[PDB]
Amino acid sequence: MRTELAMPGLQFLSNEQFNQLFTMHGTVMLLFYATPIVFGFANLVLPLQIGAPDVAFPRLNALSFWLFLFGALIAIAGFITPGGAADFGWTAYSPLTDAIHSP
Amino acid sequence: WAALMFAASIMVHLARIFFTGAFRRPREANWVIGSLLLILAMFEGFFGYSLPDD
Amino acid sequence: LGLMGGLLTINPIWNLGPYKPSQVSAGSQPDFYMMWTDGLIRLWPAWEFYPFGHTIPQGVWVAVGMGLVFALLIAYPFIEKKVTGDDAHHNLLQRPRDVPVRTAIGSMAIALYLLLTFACMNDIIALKFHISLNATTWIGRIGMVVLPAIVYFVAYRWAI
Amino acid sequence: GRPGESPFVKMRPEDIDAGGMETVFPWRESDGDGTTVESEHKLTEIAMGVRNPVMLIRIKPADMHRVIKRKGQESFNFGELFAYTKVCSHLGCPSSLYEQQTYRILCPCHQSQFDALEFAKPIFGPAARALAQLPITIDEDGYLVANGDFVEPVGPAFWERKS
Amino acid sequence: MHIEARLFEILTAFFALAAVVYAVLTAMFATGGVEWAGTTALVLTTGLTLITGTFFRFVARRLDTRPEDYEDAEISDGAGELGFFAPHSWWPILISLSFSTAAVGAALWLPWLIAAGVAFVITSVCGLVFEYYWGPEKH
Amino acid sequence: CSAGQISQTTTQEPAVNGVNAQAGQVSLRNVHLRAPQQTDYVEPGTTVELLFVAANDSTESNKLKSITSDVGEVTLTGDSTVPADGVLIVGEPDGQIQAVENAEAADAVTAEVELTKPITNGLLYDFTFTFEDGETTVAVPISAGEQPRRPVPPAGPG
Amino acid sequence: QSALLRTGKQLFETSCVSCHGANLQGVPDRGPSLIGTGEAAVYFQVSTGRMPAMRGEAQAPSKPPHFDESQIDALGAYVQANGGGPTVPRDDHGAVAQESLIGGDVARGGDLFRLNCASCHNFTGKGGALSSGKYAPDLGDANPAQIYTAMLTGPQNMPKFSDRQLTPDEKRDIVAYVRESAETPSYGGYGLGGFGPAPEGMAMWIIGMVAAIGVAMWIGSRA
Amino acid sequence: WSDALALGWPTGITPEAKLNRELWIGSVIASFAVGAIVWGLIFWTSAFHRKKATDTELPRQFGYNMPLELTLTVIPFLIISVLFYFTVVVQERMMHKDPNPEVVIDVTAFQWNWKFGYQKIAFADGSFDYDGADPERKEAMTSRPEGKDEHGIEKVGPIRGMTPEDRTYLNFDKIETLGTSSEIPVLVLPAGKRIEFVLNSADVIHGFWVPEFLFKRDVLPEPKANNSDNVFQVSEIQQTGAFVGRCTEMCGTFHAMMNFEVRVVEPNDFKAYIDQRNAGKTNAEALAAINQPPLAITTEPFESRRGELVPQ
Amino acid sequence: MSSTQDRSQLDPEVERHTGVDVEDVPSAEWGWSHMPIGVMHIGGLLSAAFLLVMMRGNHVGHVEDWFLIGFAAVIVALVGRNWWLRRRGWIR
Ligand SMILES: CCCCCCCCCCCCCCCC(=O)O[C@H](COC(=O)CCCCCCC[C@@H](C)CCCCCCCCC)COP(=O)(O)O[C@H]1[C@H](O)[C@H](O)[C@H](O)[C@@H](O)[C@@H]1O
Ligand SMILES: CCCCCCCCCCCCCCCC(=O)O[C@H](COC(=O)CCCCCCC[C@@H](C)CCCCCCCCC)COP(=O)(O)O[C@H]1[C@H](O)[C@H](O)[C@H](O)[C@@H](O)[C@@H]1O
Ligand SMILES: CCCCCCCC/C=C\CCCCCCCC(=O)OC[C@H](COP(=O)(O)OCCN)OC(=O)CCCCCCCCCCCCCCC
Ligand code: HEC
Ligand code: HEM
Ligand SMILES: CCCCCCCCCCCCCCCC(=O)OC[C@H](C)OC(=O)CCCCCCCC[C@@H](C)CCCCCCCC
Ligand SMILES: *C(=O)CCCCCCCCCCCCCCC
Ligand code: FES
Ligand SMILES: [Cu+2]
Ligand SMILES: [Cu+2]
Repeated sequence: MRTELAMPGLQFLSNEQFNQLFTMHGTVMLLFYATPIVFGFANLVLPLQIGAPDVAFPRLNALSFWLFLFGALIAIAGFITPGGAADFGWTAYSPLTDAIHSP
Repeated sequence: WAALMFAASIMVHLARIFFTGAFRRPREANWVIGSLLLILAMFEGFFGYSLPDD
Repeated sequence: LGLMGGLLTINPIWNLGPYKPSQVSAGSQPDFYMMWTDGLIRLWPAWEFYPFGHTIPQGVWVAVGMGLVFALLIAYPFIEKKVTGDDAHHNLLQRPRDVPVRTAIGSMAIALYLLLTFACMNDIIALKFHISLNATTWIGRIGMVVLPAIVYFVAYRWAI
Repeated sequence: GRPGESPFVKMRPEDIDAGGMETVFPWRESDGDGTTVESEHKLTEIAMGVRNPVMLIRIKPADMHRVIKRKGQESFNFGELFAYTKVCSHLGCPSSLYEQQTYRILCPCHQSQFDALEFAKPIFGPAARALAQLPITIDEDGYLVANGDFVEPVGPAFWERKS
Repeated sequence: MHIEARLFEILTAFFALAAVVYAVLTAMFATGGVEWAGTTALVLTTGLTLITGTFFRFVARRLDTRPEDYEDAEISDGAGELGFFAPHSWWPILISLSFSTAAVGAALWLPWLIAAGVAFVITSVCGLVFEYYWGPEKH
Repeated sequence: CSAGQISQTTTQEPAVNGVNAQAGQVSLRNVHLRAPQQTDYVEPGTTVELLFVAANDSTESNKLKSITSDVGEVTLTGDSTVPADGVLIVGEPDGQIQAVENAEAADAVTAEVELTKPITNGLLYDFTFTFEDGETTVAVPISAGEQPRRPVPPAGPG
Repeated sequence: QSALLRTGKQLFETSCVSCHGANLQGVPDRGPSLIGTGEAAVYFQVSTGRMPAMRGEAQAPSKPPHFDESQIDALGAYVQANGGGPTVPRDDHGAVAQESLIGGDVARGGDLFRLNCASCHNFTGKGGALSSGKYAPDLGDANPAQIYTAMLTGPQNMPKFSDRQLTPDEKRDIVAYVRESAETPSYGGYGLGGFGPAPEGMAMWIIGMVAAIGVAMWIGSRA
Repeated sequence: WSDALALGWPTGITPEAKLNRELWIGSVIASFAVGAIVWGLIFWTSAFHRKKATDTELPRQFGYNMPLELTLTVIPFLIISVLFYFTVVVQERMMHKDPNPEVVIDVTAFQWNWKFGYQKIAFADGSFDYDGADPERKEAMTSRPEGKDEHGIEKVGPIRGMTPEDRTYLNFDKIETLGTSSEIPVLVLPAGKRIEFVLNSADVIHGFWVPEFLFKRDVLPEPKANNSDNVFQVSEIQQTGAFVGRCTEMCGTFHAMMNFEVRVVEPNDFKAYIDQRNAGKTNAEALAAINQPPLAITTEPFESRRGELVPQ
Repeated sequence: MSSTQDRSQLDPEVERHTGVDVEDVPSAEWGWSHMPIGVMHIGGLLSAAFLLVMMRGNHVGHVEDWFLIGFAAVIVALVGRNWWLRRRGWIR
């Protein structure tokens, strides 16, 4: 997105390819890097910081990581599809998201 | 369906024997004839579902 | 087998009209056991040789591939004994984890077989799971040398 | 698709329209309708001919300028009509799938695409030889007729080929 | 668990106040009356925190002061038998994979891959739950 | 990345028989010839009609449509200077609806050509459409608008 | 009709002039010109919903229609008046014909389907894959008018079947076969989609083989 | 100094924009003061390095300064309260909703371009007996007597008896300045008059921004049904000339291609333009007739080509 | 407690004195555990060569060739890293 925006023209990106980029950049950074890494740090030191040996449900927190990983991957999987990832921004506003728009 | 299960179970049996080493020194000829059997089953199903001109 | 013969439809030849050379469908797959041969046909990259006034079509490539597959499968125990050196009379099996190299090789071979089997189904995979047909073909082409190696390494380390 | 009687009917260029594909067969006047017993065997032979079926494609006049032509196949096309063998050059399945506005003849058996705009050369998939191009023209009354025979063997390749 | 319950009690008080004020100021002084989305969300997050705080308060009254809650509590006071914390298990990854196969089946509207992902999820959840209860094989 | 700068859907011509000639300020769309042929050729001396739609691209106009003639002596009956950010519809392609009981300037600029040369369906015949802005060869096709199949004689086996 | 033309124009001006420029001329590299496409093309495309299209990609996917039958007719009439071209079939009353398009012969329709349609769609009208991100969609959603108009106007990478190429009787037979194959119950159990080898092999490996392996694990003893 | 300190705010062209810009200048002044003091604190405590002279003695280790906490938690409250009071008084002039607008523009914003209707014009000085078009608004009530079933269903419609594809909320007008992909629309407005904008969207939510108005509003599909005050007024527009306008939301692929113009001309120029548009003429023709450039001068149409490296 | 320890005497027959050791593969004596590193290096190099060679084909596409180049490059990079590290004694 930054390389494309350097020059006024559409040098190497299409309109919808760019739209997919900020959609996935916004969500990946928030929902697949920011929100899953607070629990990455929590799992890292929170039991240590309260003196506990482990988390309350240590098989559950294992499931949480794998749900994060595989849930994240299938969102990224939009790219491999011919259409691409989600056009609508990270916010994914209603009318633009329905089957009519961004099908 | 029996043909499909025949092929699938031959494949699973081959996996079992190969991974558990049920072929070395003795039973190596058994593995050989089993491989021939798997190939024959493959081509048998090939001719089978090809039998009704479709 | 009877339950599945009842409840699940297999080969609706009535739907599949009579053979005519001019007619064809989009699926065009063989049963899952020949699906790996068909996938090899699909994935192999259209390499044809033309000797002096002759042609060597891409079919020979897949034919030789099948020949090699069957030869290796038939001759594995002798290949394994030549490589390792063990001709001892073995009556006790060994857990697949206890033989990392052989379980790794078997995992690699199963990965290649699955890759070919799904390459044969790339048409329906592309149709249902929205992935371009060229993308599926080239995923198979690259994987059939990448995926076996990845699965070999992963299986070896997993066994250890 | 008429069940048995007059299965093959003469054809005219006007029948197809730009971006149209029609499967055609080599019908002779002697191979009349299937009413007679003598006929309906010639017609069955025509239908069952492995190398018989051809696909006639009406190249859009706008895209007619993108057409490249093969050696000795430059005059084969009749105006904007191109007749290519349906049998895929690799293992002989029909290449019946046709994509207009892309001009790609796709084969379902092993996903090989041939660029109909150019001589039907394979631009993807296992196929390595272009589909044979049938010379076509119009006789008296305007009916489409082959202007000759394929200048190469049409089915899938084999050892004794390219000479 | 006095502080643990009081945290949620404070959250409940604040969220109830927010829901009430939002409902009032949206019923009047809004373009189209009550918003009915923010109002419901605020009411039921008040309900979330209220349920949690009520359970925590019940437990606080049911349990005597734990060493954890007790200032000046020695380590030996809490020293004892901690309960069962699940050791290594490979069922969580299978549950995640099954739920991912149901999720892709929902995304790409494939009833067959939804049906199988759900079967897959049932199987893996059963495996996880029965992991430490499957008695020895009886032959 | 089928959605990139080169995508299949965007770069598609209309699924119509008429060709498109964007050269020049005025763009020619669905330009074809209504020349119903009863035999191999449409013999010279018969009048066939020239359908197309001339759409103006710029509002600053190119409404002249001077000659647009080629081999065949194309004549524009009821000629008018229509294109001003709009469409000039020379004829009535099969299926065309008049859209009103009355009409403007009688025929809507019908273009008709006395062949002076055989033509047949499937061939492309060059026409030089020349507006005051410029001239462009279009290579017009022959289109059978909505006529059904002409009954071919039944075949006698031999 | 005057008011129908006006309504079609108003819908066009606030729906598609950004990619099928006003005057129906196509926007270079955004959409083709609609001159000559006709009313049938508009009906099929908008009714299937493809046309309120919000991306340029390998193929325009289907979607819920953005217009009701009256607005579809208005847009089709507008496009037909501007360009002039194929018209959607209609019944005696005037509504788009649905049952009238069911050809009497189904064997002939199936033969024609296999020769022309199954080439890419399927043996029985399930979907098919195409070169680069394209695909022939399943026909089970399409109604007889939609199938007929799809043949009449090659929507996208689909050959355009004129009435001369496929006489309306042949198209009616093909429509009858499509609807019959779509609405016909699978004899012999659950047809796993419509593709034989691949869904059948997966169902074997998942249903039959897991059953067999689980039963073997029940009977035998782990060691 | 004001322009530099406004952080790239275009000097407003309407009193609402002027007042909003003044509020922005004040807010930026306050924010920069707070930032300066806090950054000074940070760069000062960065001077409390671990001096080598610090022997085996740790710092005061104080923490928990309740009076200081109270001071620094009451002062920010007062600061934000002053900001909130200024914000409320400024927001009061966000839509005064004057019941006597001088020109009403029906701003329809469809998929990737604009359309301006000129719903009504009524100059306070006395002129412009003009109105919009009540016809052309056709509903989609699917009130068929019977549906697929035999009887009883008598379905009226999904929502309030109407199908989702209704477009009755969309209002139409006689003078429509529709914007084509190759011809950027230019809504021409009279200078010095009260201009109301009735905002609507044909297909999808998107935005309407005139950077020189220092104000934007989200054109919603059905604002009245969504409980949205789409309509908004501008008391005046002093400066004349052409001002670019963007779409300030997400619309779809060609979201960056929705640029339009607002051309503020003199009231007499607007008289001539509206008369010559009532006479059959396009927007460019009317602009040329009133002797003003026809094409959007602040923004050229975007190349419909998907990009630079596309082979034409 | 309800488990009995296992005594196993499997017939053995390379003698494992060279190659891999139990510290690296605990069950070295129980089965084939060592693949010569040369085999894997040459296999990776030939896989990269095959990926590069697939660029030569009847495809007008170019992202395919670029994907082949990338995958071959990473394969060659891994093989080179492994070979260099083992040459230097697993350093850096
Ligand atoms: C364990 C043994 C039991 C085996 C299952 C046996 C189930 C018996 C079902 C009852 C008797 C047979 C019903 C036959 C009537 C019938 O056929 O069933 C269709 C449904 O079909 C679907 O959608 C699927 C719905 C989802 C439920 C079934 C899913 C079961 C799968 C998961 C089993 C295989 C395992 C694969 C594992 C996958 C995971 C792999 C890792 C329903 O009609 P419809 O939906 O409209 O079909 C469309 C035409 O209309 C339309 O034209 C046409 O164009 C199509 O669109 C067509 O779908
Ligand atoms: C068994 C599966 C595992 C395989 C393991 C091997 C892993 C290596 C994968 C290699 C990936 C190779 C991708 C490249 C392939 C390639 O070269 O094709 C391209 C399409 O690029 C792409 O999307 C690349 C997508 C790559 C994503 C790969 C995802 C891996 C998944 C499959 C892994 C999950 C496996 C699940 C296991 C299930 C277990 C089952 C038990 C271009 O086609 P096209 O579409 O025609 O593009 C035209 C423009 O070029 C042109 O400008 C423009 O004008 C247009 O014409 C445009 O169409
Ligand atoms: C981290 C890297 C980051 C790289 C990220 C770059 C992403 C940008 C890609 C596509 C943007 C949309 C444009 C879509 C159109 C393409 C642009 C173009 O036109 O570029 C000129 C020619 C083709 O000419 P053509 O007219 O397309 O026609 C042709 C036949 N007719 O290609 C060229 O030389 C230049 C190459 C163009 C793209 C190749 C990219 C493929 C994969 C790169 C490496 C994968 C690594 C895998 C690692 C394991
Ligand atoms: C880019 C967004 C887009 C918009 C929005 C859009 N179109 Fe199109 N239109 C296309 C493209 C691309 C094609 C050709 C490829 C395709 O149809 O998939 C096309 C083709 C068509 C066709 C078929 C042309 C043919 O030759 O078969 C019709 C009919 C049509 N458009 C009408 C409409 C109508 C009516 C609307 C508004 C209700 C509309 N379009 C909105 C882009 C669009
Ligand atoms: C040995 C392993 C065998 C395999 C793998 C196999 C496989 C198959 C398959 C898959 C079919 C297709 C059925 C269909 O499409 O409906 C088939 C058909 C058939 N098989 Fe076999 N078969 C085997 C053995 C046999 C035997 C021993 C006989 C005779 C005793 C036999 C007789 C037939 C016949 C007559 C058909 C034709 C049925 C039809 O056209 O529907 N097969 N076979
Ligand atoms: C060697 C093996 C290891 C990899 C080595 C380093 C691998 C490093 C890989 C650099 C890749 C560079 C790409 C450059 C793009 C290009 O120029 O061509 C543009 C093309 C036209 O655009 C596309 O078509 C799609 C491009 C997007 C790719 C989506 C892939 C998403 C993956 C998901 C489906 C999840 C899969 C699970 C994957 C699970 C793995 C998780 C890490
Ligand atoms: C069309 O099919 C897709 C268009 C998307 C083009 C832009 C892709 C951005 C890069 C995504 C990164 C994927 C993960 C990389 C793994 C190393
Ligand atoms: S049969 Fe045509 S590509 Fe193989
Ligand atoms: Cu916008
Ligand atoms: Cu918008």
